[PDB]
Amino acid sequence: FIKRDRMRRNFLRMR
Amino acid sequence: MIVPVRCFSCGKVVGDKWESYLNLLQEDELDEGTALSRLGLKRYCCRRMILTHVDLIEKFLRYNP
Amino acid sequence: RGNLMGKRVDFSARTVISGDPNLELDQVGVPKSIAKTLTYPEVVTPYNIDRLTQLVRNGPNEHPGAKYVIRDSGDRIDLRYSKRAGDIQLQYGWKVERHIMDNDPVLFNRQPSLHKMSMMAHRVKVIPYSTFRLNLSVTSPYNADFDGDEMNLHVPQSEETRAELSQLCAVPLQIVSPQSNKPCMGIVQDTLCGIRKLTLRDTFIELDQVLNMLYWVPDWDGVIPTPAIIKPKPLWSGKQILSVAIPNGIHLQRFDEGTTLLSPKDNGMLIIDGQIIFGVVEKKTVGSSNGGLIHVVTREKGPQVCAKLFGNIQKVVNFWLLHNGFSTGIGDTIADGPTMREITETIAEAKKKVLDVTKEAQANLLTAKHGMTLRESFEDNVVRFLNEARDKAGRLAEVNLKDLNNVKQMVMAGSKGSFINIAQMSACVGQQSVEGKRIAFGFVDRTLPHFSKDDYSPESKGFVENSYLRGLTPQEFFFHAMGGREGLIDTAVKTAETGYIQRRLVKALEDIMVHYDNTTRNSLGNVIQFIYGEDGMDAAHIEKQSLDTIGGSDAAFEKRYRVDLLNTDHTLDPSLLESGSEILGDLKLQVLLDEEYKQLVKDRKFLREVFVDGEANWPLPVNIRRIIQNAQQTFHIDHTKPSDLTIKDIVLGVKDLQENLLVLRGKNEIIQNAQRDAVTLFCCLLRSRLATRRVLQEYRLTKQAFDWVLSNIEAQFLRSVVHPGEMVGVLAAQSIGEPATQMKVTSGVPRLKEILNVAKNMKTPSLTVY
Amino acid sequence: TTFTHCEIHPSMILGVAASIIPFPDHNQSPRNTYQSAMGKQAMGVFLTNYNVRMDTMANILYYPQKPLGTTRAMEYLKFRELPAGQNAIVAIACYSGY
Amino acid sequence: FDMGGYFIINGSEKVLIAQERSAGNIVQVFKKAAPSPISHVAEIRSALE
Amino acid sequence: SNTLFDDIFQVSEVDPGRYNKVCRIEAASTTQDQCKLTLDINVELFPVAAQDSLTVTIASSLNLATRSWRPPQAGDRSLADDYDYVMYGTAYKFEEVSKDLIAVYYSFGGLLMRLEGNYRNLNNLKQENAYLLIRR
Amino acid sequence: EGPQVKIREASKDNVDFILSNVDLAMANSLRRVMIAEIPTLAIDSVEVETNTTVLADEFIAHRLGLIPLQSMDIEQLEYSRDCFCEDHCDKCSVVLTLQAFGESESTTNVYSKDLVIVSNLMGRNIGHPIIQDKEGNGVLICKLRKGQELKLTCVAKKGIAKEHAKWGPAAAIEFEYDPWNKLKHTDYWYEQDSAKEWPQSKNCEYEDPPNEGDPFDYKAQADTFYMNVESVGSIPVDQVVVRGIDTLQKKVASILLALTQM
Amino acid sequence: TLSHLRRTNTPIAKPRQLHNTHWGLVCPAETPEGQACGLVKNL
Amino acid sequence: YDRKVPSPTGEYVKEPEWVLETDGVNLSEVMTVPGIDPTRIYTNSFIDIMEVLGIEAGRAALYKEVYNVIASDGSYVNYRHMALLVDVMTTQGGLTSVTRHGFNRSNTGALMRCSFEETVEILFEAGASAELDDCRGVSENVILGQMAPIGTGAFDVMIDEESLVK
Amino acid sequence: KAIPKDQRATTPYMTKYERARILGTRALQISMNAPVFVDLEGETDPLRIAMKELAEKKIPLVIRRYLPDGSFEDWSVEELIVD
Amino acid sequence: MNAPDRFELFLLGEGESKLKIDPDTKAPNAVVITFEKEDHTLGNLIRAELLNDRKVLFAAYKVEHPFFARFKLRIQTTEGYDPKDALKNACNSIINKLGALKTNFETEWNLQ
Amino acid sequence: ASRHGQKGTIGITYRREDMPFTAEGIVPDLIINPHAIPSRMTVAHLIECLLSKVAALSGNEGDASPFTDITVEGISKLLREHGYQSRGFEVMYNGHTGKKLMAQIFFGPTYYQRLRHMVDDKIHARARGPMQVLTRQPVEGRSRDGGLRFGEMERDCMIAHGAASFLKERLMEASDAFRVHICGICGLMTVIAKLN
Ligand SMILES: [Mg+2]
Ligand SMILES: [Zn+2]
Ligand SMILES: [Zn+2]
Ligand SMILES: [Zn+2]
Repeated sequence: FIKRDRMRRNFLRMR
Repeated sequence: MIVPVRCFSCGKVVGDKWESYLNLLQEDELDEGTALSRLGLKRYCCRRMILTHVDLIEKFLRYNP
Repeated sequence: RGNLMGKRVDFSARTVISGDPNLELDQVGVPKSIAKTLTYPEVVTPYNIDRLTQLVRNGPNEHPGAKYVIRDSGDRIDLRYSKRAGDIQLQYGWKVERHIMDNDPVLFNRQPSLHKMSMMAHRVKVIPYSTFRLNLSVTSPYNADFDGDEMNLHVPQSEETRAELSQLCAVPLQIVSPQSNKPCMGIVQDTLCGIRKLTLRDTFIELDQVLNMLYWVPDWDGVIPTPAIIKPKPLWSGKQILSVAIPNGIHLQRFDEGTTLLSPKDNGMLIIDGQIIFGVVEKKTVGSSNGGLIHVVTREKGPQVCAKLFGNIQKVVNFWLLHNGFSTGIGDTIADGPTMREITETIAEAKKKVLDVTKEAQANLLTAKHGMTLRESFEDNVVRFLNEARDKAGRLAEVNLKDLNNVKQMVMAGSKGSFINIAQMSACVGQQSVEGKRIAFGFVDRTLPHFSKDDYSPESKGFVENSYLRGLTPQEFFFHAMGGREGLIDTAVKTAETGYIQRRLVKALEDIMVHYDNTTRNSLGNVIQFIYGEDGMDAAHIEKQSLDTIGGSDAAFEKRYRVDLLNTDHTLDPSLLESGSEILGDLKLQVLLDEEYKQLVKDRKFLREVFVDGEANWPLPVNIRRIIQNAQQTFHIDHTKPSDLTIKDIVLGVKDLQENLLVLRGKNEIIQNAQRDAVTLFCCLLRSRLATRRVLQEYRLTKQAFDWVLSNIEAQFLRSVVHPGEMVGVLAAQSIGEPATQMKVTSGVPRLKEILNVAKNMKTPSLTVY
Repeated sequence: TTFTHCEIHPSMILGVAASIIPFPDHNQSPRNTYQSAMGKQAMGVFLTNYNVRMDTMANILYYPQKPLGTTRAMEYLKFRELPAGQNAIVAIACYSGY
Repeated sequence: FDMGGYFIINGSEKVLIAQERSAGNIVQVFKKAAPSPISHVAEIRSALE
Repeated sequence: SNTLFDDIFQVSEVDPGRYNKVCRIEAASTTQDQCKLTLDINVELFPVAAQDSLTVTIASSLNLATRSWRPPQAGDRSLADDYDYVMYGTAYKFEEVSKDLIAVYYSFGGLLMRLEGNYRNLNNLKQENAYLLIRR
Repeated sequence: EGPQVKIREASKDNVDFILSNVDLAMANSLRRVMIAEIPTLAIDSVEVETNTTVLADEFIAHRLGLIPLQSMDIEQLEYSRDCFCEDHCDKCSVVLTLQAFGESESTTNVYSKDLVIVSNLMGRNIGHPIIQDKEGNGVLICKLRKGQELKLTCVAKKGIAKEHAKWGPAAAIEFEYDPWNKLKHTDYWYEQDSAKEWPQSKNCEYEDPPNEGDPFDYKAQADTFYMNVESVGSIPVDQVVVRGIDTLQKKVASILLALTQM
Repeated sequence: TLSHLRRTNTPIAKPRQLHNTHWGLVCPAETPEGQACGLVKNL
Repeated sequence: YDRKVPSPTGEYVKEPEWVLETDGVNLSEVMTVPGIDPTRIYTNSFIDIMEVLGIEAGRAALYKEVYNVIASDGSYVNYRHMALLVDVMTTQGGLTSVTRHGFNRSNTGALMRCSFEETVEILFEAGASAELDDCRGVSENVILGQMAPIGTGAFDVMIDEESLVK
Repeated sequence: KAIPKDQRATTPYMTKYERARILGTRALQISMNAPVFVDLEGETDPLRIAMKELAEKKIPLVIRRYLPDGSFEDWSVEELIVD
Repeated sequence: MNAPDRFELFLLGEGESKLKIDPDTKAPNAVVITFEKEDHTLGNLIRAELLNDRKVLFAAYKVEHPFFARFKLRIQTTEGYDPKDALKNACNSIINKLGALKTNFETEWNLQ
Repeated sequence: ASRHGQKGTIGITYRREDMPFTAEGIVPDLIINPHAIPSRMTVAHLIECLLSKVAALSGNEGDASPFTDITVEGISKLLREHGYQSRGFEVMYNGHTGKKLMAQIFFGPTYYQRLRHMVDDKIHARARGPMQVLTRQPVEGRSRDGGLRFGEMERDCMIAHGAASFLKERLMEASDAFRVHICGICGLMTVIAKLN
């Protein structure tokens, strides 16, 4: 229900 | 364009919290809904102020004087 | 056009307006900063010289001051740049240009200003910061709101234009718009919402809050009404406290369907002597309604009382409502689970009914009813089902809302919103449409590139199914935006074409005027009509009343009016009146009754010629029912008690009265026949109301009551005659252009443009054969 | 069953001004046209360097705030770096008649 | 943040509004409902670029 | 200053139509077989069920009206000290329904009350403002 | 005695008390007074010797006004319209000053702790910028890049919130009575069940539940208000409640006084 | 500012209305009111 | 169509009937075609009614058409306002449009006519025709800045003499 | 011209425009220190004095009512009826 | 030019009293007092006190326009008891309730 | 104006202790009457309030993008978790008397923008300022102390009222009267008056 601008954590700590 | 002193609705002093908040967000990797509750901003009137402030003054300071 | 017919002017101001629930109906709040500027040149007389001397000492700056002194010799002096002179000696006949001050009348105006209520005269009240503040009721005539509208102020510069304002264009005098002979100002917004809540049957008020409520009514005598409840805990009812603000001697009763003197659902109204007896006060009673409380109070008590009635209602209801609070939010727009299911079903059936018609049409099994090809027949059916579905779904939502539901409470108070609104928010948004047709095939054979070709399903041609609560899917959004744009363009067009019409109308009927013989002539003097409006009556004094002879079965007509003494088929029981005993079988009188009853039969015959569809309620001058009551209550009509009236007094009384209702009062033959006619229909009314059977059996008026009823009807009637000098041409044009702004054959504005521009070839030359 | 394309995001049919309405699909259509024309006369920060321009008539809000309810598209319009309003705390009430 | 896209004429900032027109070199066909002797027309606003 | 009417009724039924604090009461007189009653009651202040008997009274006054009511002072011998409910109403219709059946209507600040019976008993309440007392 | 007080918390800057055996109009009137009418010190006039920061003067001057100054001993000051000084003196005001210069290459922050009093306090305990934080920097006032300078002189005065929200010693004041809805002072909106949709208050536990199935006590009034007061920090909380009472007493007393002038 | 640089104009069939073909190429919501309604478009 | 008609008991009762609507108009021809009721036949083209039934019917039809336009959308205007307009349009015999051609071509004083539509060409004709414009219209008086004989201006105030005995 | 007093045919009442114009001029005159035919019981507003005289029928004016042809009747405010 | 000076806004405007008193001719033995530079803070407090008194027949106040800080109060006592004196006791009892509160609170504060 | 086509002007400003307050001691920054809602049918304004109240509590950012799957029931439930009534209502207390309001108030944050139209740029008055040259009527424009227009339609409205004198004064005294002499024979303004 929100906008999650911390996805640049996973996409930084997945790749 | 910088860190309001007291919360509009509430009067609570909030302008001594921006750096403590940014740092909380940045070095301890809290989320805001937890950073804020740690600074004691409980009423959502006060949470609005910090959570939503836009620190434009940094961009002004770039213009060399 | 731009320099003679209209021009810019001095002594005016313009600023943003705001509301104020604490100014009287006729005040306007003027910013002190503006009042310091506008100015009014007063003449020094013995009665004000010292007071004016004071102002000149205050000088230009402090507020109640002045800016120039004008010496009788036509010479003027700036008060600043005269402190050097310092003290100044006034003399009689000098003029001081003071600031404007409280209670000065000014003319207030809101543009476009397309009818005479868009310029009324208010009284100044000087207030702080820079908006004009006006009462809320006055807002609907000006057609203003407070989203930045500005209004203009004009200050009258003379002692005589002042009196023109106060006595002709003042606000209280325009309470009854002459355009549709009903009020133009009513209780409308919050106050209308609060006043419904205050008057519900189970709103009770306690002592402390009662006292504050009373003390707000600025004319309250100082008597605490006995609580409708004592022991335990004295409690006042909402109706009680509201009834304090109504002036005494008002009587009103409406009967909505289901109403009974026991008013189960609590509808209708029954005010008796300025006390509410039952009935929830809502739009029908206190809004800008036709026979409602505002209408009555104005007629019966006069504009100035009726203007206090406004501010007294508001001051009370606004105060209660502030301490009761009222709000709205999404939860108001939400129908429960069971309901949403039926709406979903009800919608789904429509798709079936539409599908079927599609198959029947595609099997070529249809029947294009003569007068439309198979296509059109197919469309109408679809749009029919799709529109019945939305409405069917609306009723499903409205029903399930409980009296809590705040938007239901604003529909019920008539205050804001309506059924369509709640249907679209909660149930479904229904069929978008562009030019009366569903969404066309802009792409080749499909409405959007998201559909395959030849797709006539409701959702393909533009049937928005969700509700504003659920949200619109991207296609619906776009179809809705397509329908919505068409609304904007019309509005743009409908106001440009309205504006041109209304200005042609005014220039055509610009100079017609009611002359001092009741003709209606233009500037040259040509007769336009021989009495104004064919009866000489003023529009503002007309009311819908019912002719009681036109209708009904003749048996009922017999029963109601027939009276025969000598025989007992329709006899009159004596105990109605004192002399009824010795009346029985008289003959001198038994003559009259027939002659009377003869007349009525002629009327019933006559009216059915005038109103060929038996229509019975027609606008007429003096309201007679209301004159009956006031008599009944003023004289405390003891029913169960015989009457002093004697048949002769009644029948002669009516028959005499007619000779006095003078619209025209020349003395030759021609005039005496115009007068014959001007009062024909009115006399028919007056005869039906005042037939003896009614007077004795129903109203039971005393001798004393009757002549009071008679002498009023004469007094009121004479006051309804139009006043020579009245510019009824402009009044007539502005009354047509005004509705012309509130908007298979062509209708509405384009039809109107056809009529006035009397056009050789209209769009739809139809023809109706019987 | 024969799709030959898919939309990237259906919300991209909106222009710039309307990309700032939140939940524009829950509104009546003209209401979106209004706001889309008012928002152009809101008052925010128009450029980060207003202190060195010499325009006629500039207006700057003292304390802009980004909206609490945002739109994905507002990311590309920088609307959260130069926002043009404040998150008032609103009550919907008939409080005093004013 | 300034995104360019304008001109500076006399110290003033100017936009060129996109102007819209019909396409050239396209055959269009029109009924003429008017009692005119011509009941259809096929236009082509030809143009070389 | 005295009772204008009196009787004991038994509540046939009770309806809270759409309201939360008031109910419309259905009563019949125990003694007379034709003295009906209908009444709205602030049941939040005086709960009533079906088949609870009740005494009614009219009492043109309460001593033992055009006057500013004043809060009850101190051990005052007002009437109604022997009732639980008290309303002060205004007659507004005397409606001779049939032969000596007659119905009269009161409005207690908006709570309505229809009362009817033989012209005998009712003959004495007439268009005034009247009190109204109930107990048990 | 009359009204009773009972405390449930006392933080550095909150007090949570139960106010009992009083009536609503006194509780509420009390609450209105702490919000509005307790005197306090706050910068009120700013003269800017130089300012080359990226903020406008009235912008900065407005932030200085909201900086909460120590005003525990504020009665020993006077309303600047009661001194006879040529507009201000140590008997009616406090003077501070602020010099800042951007020196490091990094940004340099100006804080409220950089205000320095330059007038004789005459021993009164007023005027210091309240520092509630743990790093001891107060309210951030401005930021400076190297080469930018700010010099200004502030004058703090005595005033009340009713005149500008800066002279206000209290932040949000909670207030609540009758948490079960026994008095029926509010009617709950609901869709299916009110009791489910409206969460219980915290206080709902200091009073026993309404004891379902009993008459509506129509002659119970409202007492036992659960108030909680949060102080901005210019004066310690206890003083907010106590000086709130005094100010209310001085107001009522004033009416009493002016009566005797008949 | 942005919305200015993305704005089109139409010198004066049924041109003010929203055509299906505008889907996704001009904004449905945004157009001025009055004499320019629909004649001024935004991408 | 339903059609309220009286009953043999004498009260009105709805009562249906067939009614041929029609596209296009030819009033006189159709008026004779037997089987119809040639009295109660109508048309929304009131120009033709004026030609076939003469002006007075043309006026009543005109009122009918205006009243439909107004009332169609639910509004309600008092009768006299509509009748007054419809009378202006038909006091010369024959319909006069509310346009430059219709009323501005009467002889109502150039300073009034010139102020509506085609100001100069009107003023020229007047000057050629040596029109004498007598200044009784409100519009003429406005230009001269005089008190128009309107409302409060529609009479004079004379100073009584005998009553000045006291 | 000059319809004779016994043949006056127009209304015996005061039109609201007559009432407004009368009170205007009367007030205007008073505001020019014209004599006053009534006891100004404390009143000082010329319009309110005028409303007082008119209620006592002490205004010495007279209404010349023009007919459409050009002739006219004359009524003296003292004899016209006010509502 | 619109609004006034501000220390007077609490310091009663000099020249004119903090209270004006008029008799209410409408009813017997009443009064209507006009406090200046006041508002609901004192109004509601004082009024609500009076209603405790058993000899007051009517207490109420209003604030006729939020723009201006002034409120009116109307008292009507039973005969033989001067309104001006019911106001004294109200004002008097209020000070004692407050005095107690202040002391009853400091006490509790000193147990923390 | 909010972001949904509700403009408004400030009606009046109360101080914080006059506003209604909730139990947590929160007062609105802004009150907007309920009658704005039902007929604008602007539901997005209500959802956005609901969404932002949650966002502020939870410290997130609310996704209000148009065609998503975020629903009111979703937002409703979250709110209830943070301990508030699930549709945004709140018990509030009257500011004047501290009494509970009998209705409950929908209440939470909402993005509002401040439009360009300040009142001080619009208030305007004039008594006897300067006049145009060609025509010698008052000049136009607030900026140059202009005069407001008494238009054609205002003239008509005054006629309908019958106020003939005001119509005259407003057209000659208040704008540009001018005495001129005319020959009694050729009615032409050609008299050479040496009125000295
Ligand atoms: Mg508007
Ligand atoms: Zn806060
Ligand atoms: Zn000093
Ligand atoms: Zn000559």
